[PDB]
Formats: sequence, structure tokens, C-alpha cells
Amino acid sequence: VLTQSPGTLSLSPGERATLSCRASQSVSSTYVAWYQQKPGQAPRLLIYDASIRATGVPDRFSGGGSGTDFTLTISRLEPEDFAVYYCQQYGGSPFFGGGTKVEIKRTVAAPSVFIFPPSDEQLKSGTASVVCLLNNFYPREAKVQWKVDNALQSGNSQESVTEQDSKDSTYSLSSTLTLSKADYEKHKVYACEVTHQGLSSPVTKSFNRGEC
Amino acid sequence: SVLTQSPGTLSCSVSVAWYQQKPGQAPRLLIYDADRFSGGGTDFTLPEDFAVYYCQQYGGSPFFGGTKVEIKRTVAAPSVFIFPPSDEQLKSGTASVVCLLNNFYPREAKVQWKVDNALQSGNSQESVTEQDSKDSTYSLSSTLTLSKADYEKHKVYACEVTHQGLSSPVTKSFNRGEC
Amino acid sequence: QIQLVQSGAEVKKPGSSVKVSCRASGGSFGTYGITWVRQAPGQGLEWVGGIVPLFDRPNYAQKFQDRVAITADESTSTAYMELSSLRFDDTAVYYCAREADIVVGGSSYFDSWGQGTLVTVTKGPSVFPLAPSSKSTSGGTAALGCLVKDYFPEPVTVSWNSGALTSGVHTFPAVLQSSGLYSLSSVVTVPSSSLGTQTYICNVNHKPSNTKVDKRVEPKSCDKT
Amino acid sequence: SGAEVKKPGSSVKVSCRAGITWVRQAPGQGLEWVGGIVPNYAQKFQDRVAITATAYMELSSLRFDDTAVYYCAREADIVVGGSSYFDSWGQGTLVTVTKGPSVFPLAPGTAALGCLVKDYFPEPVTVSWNSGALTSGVHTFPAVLQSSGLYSLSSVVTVPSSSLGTQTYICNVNHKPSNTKVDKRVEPKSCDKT
Amino acid sequence: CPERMAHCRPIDEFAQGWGPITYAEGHGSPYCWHYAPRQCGTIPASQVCGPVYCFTPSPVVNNTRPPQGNWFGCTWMNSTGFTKTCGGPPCNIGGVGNNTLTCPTDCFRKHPEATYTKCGSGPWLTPRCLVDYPYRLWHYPCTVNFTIFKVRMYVGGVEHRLNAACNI
Repeated sequence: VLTQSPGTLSLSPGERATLSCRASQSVSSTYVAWYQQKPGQAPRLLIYDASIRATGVPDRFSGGGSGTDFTLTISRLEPEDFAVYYCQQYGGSPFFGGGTKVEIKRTVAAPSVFIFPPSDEQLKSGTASVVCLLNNFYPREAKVQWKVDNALQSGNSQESVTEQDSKDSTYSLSSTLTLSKADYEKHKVYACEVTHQGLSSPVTKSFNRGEC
Repeated sequence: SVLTQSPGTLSCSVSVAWYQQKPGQAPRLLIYDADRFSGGGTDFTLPEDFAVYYCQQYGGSPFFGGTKVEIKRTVAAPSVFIFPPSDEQLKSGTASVVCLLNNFYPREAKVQWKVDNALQSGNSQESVTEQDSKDSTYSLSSTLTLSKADYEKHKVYACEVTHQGLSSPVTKSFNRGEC
Repeated sequence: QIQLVQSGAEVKKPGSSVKVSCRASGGSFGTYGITWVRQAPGQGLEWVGGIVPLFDRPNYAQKFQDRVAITADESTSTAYMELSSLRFDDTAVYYCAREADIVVGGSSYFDSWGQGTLVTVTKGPSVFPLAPSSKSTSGGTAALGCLVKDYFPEPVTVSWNSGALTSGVHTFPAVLQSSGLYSLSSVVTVPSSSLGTQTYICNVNHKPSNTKVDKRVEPKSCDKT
Repeated sequence: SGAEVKKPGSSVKVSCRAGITWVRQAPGQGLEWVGGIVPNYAQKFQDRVAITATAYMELSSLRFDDTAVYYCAREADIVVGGSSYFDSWGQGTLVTVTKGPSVFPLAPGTAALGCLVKDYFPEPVTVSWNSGALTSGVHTFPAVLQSSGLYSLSSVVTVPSSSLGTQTYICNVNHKPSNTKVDKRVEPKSCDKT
Repeated sequence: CPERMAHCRPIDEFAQGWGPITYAEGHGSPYCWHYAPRQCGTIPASQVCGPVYCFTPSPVVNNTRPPQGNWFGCTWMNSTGFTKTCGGPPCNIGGVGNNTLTCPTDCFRKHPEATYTKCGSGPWLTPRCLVDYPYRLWHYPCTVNFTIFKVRMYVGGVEHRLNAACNI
């Protein structure tokens, strides 16, 4: 009769999460109560009637709903919010709901950016290379925009990433752009911008002045 | 069209030679123009044998072609141990008879829990050891349950074994049900 | 709001009864209902029953009727819950709770819970001696072991000589039976002059049921020398 | 042996001391026919290879697919314009058509340095730093192929050497097939701004 | 209160339900809950005095059960200080005993199957509870000390939130 849509859920501190309990058929006359179970302790009451908060709980946990789809919004998450939240309707048809899981074990790493124009031994052999390196990023989702001479220079720009660190998924990205020596001249202001979950301000790593 | 790369007994214009390369050594001349390596032939056919056999044709259109096969020829034959029911089992009822097989190499064997002349199969649950950590020598345990009333008035059970190393069937039949 | 929820029958046997208790220290017993809610090891909370010890008419969930009896004793300030016809699924922890407002035929929201008590339903293994039936035993290494059966919780261990003869010990995986009770038959091939004797004790220790047994398995008949 | 080390577009000369037939084969692949001379060149092994005879094979216009073991073998029966069955073979000159690793200096508190190795056809490559040191902070991105077909392996290190390069920071690159180890010095430059 | 609660009867009247429970109307003819009302249809609206509030149970100013409309029943004061009662058939429990209880309200212990909607007539929820209303004291002066509480009754599917006075 009552079920929770989100199933499993995982987030990181400072996030907004929503849990939805479905009142299948009857409007039920606005009766709801939400619980929070820690990994071993007894459940505690958070809301009753879906609109009135309990005593001792912060305002962070909110309630709302009218007719169906009563909600429990968890804004500004904290490390101490790992718990399998439970839903029940009381009144004339008391029956608990499903248990949505929650995981608070999450962390992020911000890449550090820079560039390597090897020279003083490459110009003689041709095929000058530009290597952009990103260090210590947690998620494996990295894209590099090569705004060489402004705009972009997509195409001959390969990417590589480390396998694993054995402690965290803090890999690094090496983006290599190979350009012939002749084409190198008449061009300036090379750079490598990064799209990634770095949660950082404008990142524009640009080097210029050429090989020499 | 391309003749074939069959082996994946090896089979390789009406128009041949067969070679053998070890993991590091040089190919050696085994068969030319098509005694263990007895080849012959269109559609030519060809522990110290692991190698990558190679086939080629020479003459007016000499060109090379494209196995990794070897021979094992080593197995383990099962040994039969029969566990009757406990003297306390009859008192508690629901007697069990267990067949046990030891040291067989290929994970393949069938056991027919015969009662007198009836091939009972309703209750016969089989389990096997995971792995021996040195070879695929698994040991079988086939349990057959039967009620005490069904125990009485019957005798001469049997747990036959059929396995790759057949070596002719062996019948270690548990007889004299009253003992 | 001080619940002294009694640890009742921690270990039981299938088909038997359990008589758990809850106590409400302080306040005025006879004005707020006591509600019993259970939860399996990992699962969701399931309503079980409740009582209001002023209107003597305990309520039970539709699926817990004719099988649960909830009583309260005003004199001693104690609410007992008698659950009958135990099944292997009943393994769970049965909390205690207070009903915020009295209800007649309905329920309410639990304000202050109590300590969770474990009530494990288990059936300890029934060892049985597997004889060294030899009749001209094969080779010179007879086959011995200990049969186990009729234990629902999975974990189980088999030892030998309180730890010895680790060379030749097979312990097959557990295979379900028709009734839902596991089984096992750990065998050994020990050449103790091709017989038993010495001291062969298969110290099976099924931890969940708290039962460690030592059965001496030797030639169990006039024959089998 | 012949030329264990070569470079793209160059040539190799292999000496075989006793019709001699040269038969190549990649590291893991099937045998292929190069050519034979009696004291004939395959369809794809003509206009790029010269056979002369001792017997020597002069392969020119090296390519990254050329890595193979150019065995030496003879033919049981003399054949004019064709081939035969190779009876007795010769030791494999591991003519590892490999552009031995070509290190370069990647110039820069904590700073990140490195050396970019390119044109390394055979995969095996090992990078070391200061003859073994700074084990915490040594990345060696495994490899990637290029348009030509030569792997590009680049390592990068970070070391806060008191905001100045004092120790001899040298990336030790080792490449067994090429039989050459280059430890090029890396340090802040007077030019080559990054 | 004089000679009303002094020796009416114990609240734990003996005898239980020997078996199935059916309906009965003994025409019994209320200081204490040990009483039996009678089903009265059309009445002469001449001698009735004061309020005629009747118990749905939710008090409202030929009674019938909520499943069949109307109300369970009610009581009134009329004439020279005479109390009259009426309602559905006085619920009776099949059993034996010298003083078998003809349950006029809910009675669980003496009979497991007795729910108010099926076994109650007047304003007595439980042997020691009453549905409070302005004239409750005017009608039952022996129940001054009872303490008030708030309760929820589910009759059929309808929920009634009402205050009830019970001894404690």
C-alpha cells in the first residue's frame, strides 16, 4: 500500500535529497510518520501528520504533502545522516512502508592543472607536444578543451588516466596534443581547460611565448 | 577463397608442410608434402607436445597460413565409499544412505541409486568439493533419503558409478539392510 | 520513558512459544498504549500488535491475528507479549514503543522506543556417527566422517581430535532438503591401522544455536573390525 | 644478431653465417614469408627489401609493424622463381624494430616535473627517479598509441624541494628491448615557459 | 452518592461466554452501568423534558446502528425526576451463571467477541468509562470523580475524536 520511490540513494555533504512515499489508493486523511534508523540503534520519530516536526530534531528535516506523495526533504546534508529512513501511515490502516537506504560515505578531489611544452630537444626532431596534466581528481569523468590560439583544437588530442591508487579513486589525466613543428609557428596562447566535477571556479590554464 | 583456419586432428587451389614452434624455440620441419604426427590430404589433415602448429604451401604460390593444442591424457578415477544410516537414525526415523566418491579428475559422473531392481530418483541430492588447489580432483557426496517404514521390507541397495575413466562399471552395493 | 524491555527467549525452537515483556518506569501506567513492532535482521519494520491498558481490547495487525496475545498487568506496570507458532522466519528483534495518543481499533506513532531484544529461532544440528564400514576396507586407508543434518542456520564447522588430522578432511557444501533444513557429511581418510580407536571426535560447533558436540565415531557393529 | 635497435625509416642488415630464405614473425602471430635467394620476393616484400649474399637482408623504410624475429633458414631443394620447405633454421636476430625511448625534459614550493617518452613501439618500458627514490609521488601513465603506431609513455613527478631544484632530479628510463637507458637531467630552464 | 454505587454490583460480574453470542431483548426496566435499555419507537413528545442528546456515540441533539443509520440510543430525564433509557437490543452473551451479564456496553474480559458497534447500546464505552457531555453529570451524578481523556473510536470506517471520562 505504501512504498518509497528512490530505492537506494548516495550523496555527499551539503546536498539536497528527496524521499517519496506513495499512498496507493486512499487519500488516507493526511496521516503520516517518518522514522530514521542508524546501523544498530532503535528508530526515532521525526514527523507526524507530515506537517508538524517532533521535539529535539533540527529544522533540516521538513515535511509536506496533500492527498498523496508525502515527502521528506533532506537539505544541507551532514556526515551524521546515514540511516535507512522508514515511512508509515497510521489511523485506520496502520502499515509501515519500504526502507530507502542512504550512504554518507562520499568524498571529492579537485584536479590541479598545468601544461608541459617539451622543447630544446624536440624542435630538432619535429612533432612538438603539449601535455596537460590534472592531478588528484576523485571521479572518473574528465574532458579537456584545447583552446590553443583561442576557440578549440579538437582532434589530435589523446587522453590517458592512471589505473588506481589503492586508497581512493584519485587518478590523474594526461592529455597529449601533437603538432608538427612547421604548424607550431604563427600560433600562440596555448591552453587546456577542464570539464570535470572539480567544483572549482573558472579554470583557464594557458601558456604562451612558444617553444623558445 | 581463403582455405581455412580449422583447429581454432588439425585441418589446414588443388596445389604443403607442417611445422611446430615452441614457446621461444624455432619452428621445426615435421611433415613435408603431407610416426605419431601422421598427416595427409585439398583439406589436408595433421605432455611434450604443446606448441603452435603451422601449415603452409610451397611451389608456384608459396604463402603461409595460420592452433595451440596439446594432449593431457591424464585423469583420476573415483573411489567408492558407502555410508549407511546411523543406528540412532532408525530410532529417530528418516534414514539416509550416502555415496561418496574420491579423486576423480573431470567434473563428470552419474550415480544411479538403485533399490533392488528399481531406479529410484525422487530423492537424490548431490554435492561436490570446490577444488583441490592442485588439480580438478573433486569428491562427490550423493545423499538419498528414505523413511524408516520405506527402509523396512527392502535390502540390497546400490550406488553405481559411471565416469569418464569408466574402467568398466564397479558396483559397491550396500547389502544386508539389517546389520 | 524508561523501558526495561526484558530479554526473553534469546534462543528458541521451531513451533514453540515466546513470552517477551516490556516495563514502563515512571509516569502513570494505564493512560498510554504499549505497542510491539518487530524487525527481521535486515528488513523493514513490521507492526505486530498493541494494547491500551485502560480499554482492555488489544489490537493486532490483520496478519498477526489468532497467533499473538498481548496482555497488561496494571498492578506491576508490565505489558507482556506472547507470540506462538514460531517459524524460522520469526528470527528478528522485537522492540517496544509508546502510542502518542490512545486509539480504539487503530494505531499511532511511536514516540519513545525501548532496547531491542534479539529472539533467535534456531535448530541445532543432530550429529550422527558415520561408521567405518570396511568389509575388507579399500586399500589401507578406511573412510570415516560425521553426518550432520536438520539445522536451519547455515554456518557450521567440523573439527577432528580437537584440531588434528587436517590431512584428508573433506567438508562438502550444505545442500538443502525438502523440508528446508540443511545437511552435510564431512568425510576423512585416516590410516589408523585401517580402523577407528585412538580418539576420533568430530567437535561440531554450530555457533548460532550454541551447541558443541563430540561424537566418538568407531566401528558401530559386531562386524566392521 | 643484426640491429637490435633501429629507428623509423632506417635500414637493418642481418648477417647469417652457415638458398637462404628469410622468414619473419611478429612477437605473437603466424609465420610470414619475406624472401629467399639461391647462391624471389613476396608480393608485399618487393620494392622495399633487397636480398644479397654469407647472406644479408637489407630491409629499408622501417615501420612500427616491422618488429619481428627475422629468422635464417635454407631450402632443401633449389627452386627458381618460387619457394620450398624450410628444413634447417637459424637463431633469431631479435631485430626489435623499436624506436628506443627518446626522453625529453619537461621543465616546471611543491612543483610537478617529469619526462615525456615517445616513439616506443614495444610495450615494455620502466621509469625510475633518482636511481630509486620519491616512491610516494611517482606516476607513470601506462601508454597510448599514436597515429603512426608508436606508444607514447610519459611520467610525471611532484617534489617540494624547498621551492628550488637542488637534488639531481633525473628520470631514469629503462627499455630492455632497446638495450639503452637514458637518464636526462631535468631542471628549471632559462626559457621554454609553461 | 446515596445508595447508587454503594452495592450496585462489582465491575467484574461473574460468568463468561460459553459459546456463540446472539441478540436478546429482555425488556429490562440507571445509576450504574448494570442496566438494560429497551428499543422504543415512536414516543409521545409531551413528557420529555430537557435535552434529548443521543449517542452516535458522538453525541448529537427508532434509533439504529451507524451501519443502518440513526443512532445506538440514549437517555433522558422527564416527569418528576425519572430517568428513561433506550437503544438497540441489550447485547447478551451466551453463558451460564446465577448473575450472567446482559452486556449493555463493551465487555472484553467476560467475552472476547464484543465490540461496541455490535454489542453496545448506551453511552458506556467500557464498564468504567462514559462519553462526556454537558448533561452527563445531570444524568449520572455518581460519576463526578472520573478523569477526562481524549480518545479515537473507529466505528465501521468512520473515525470519531471524542473525550471520555474514566475512573483512575
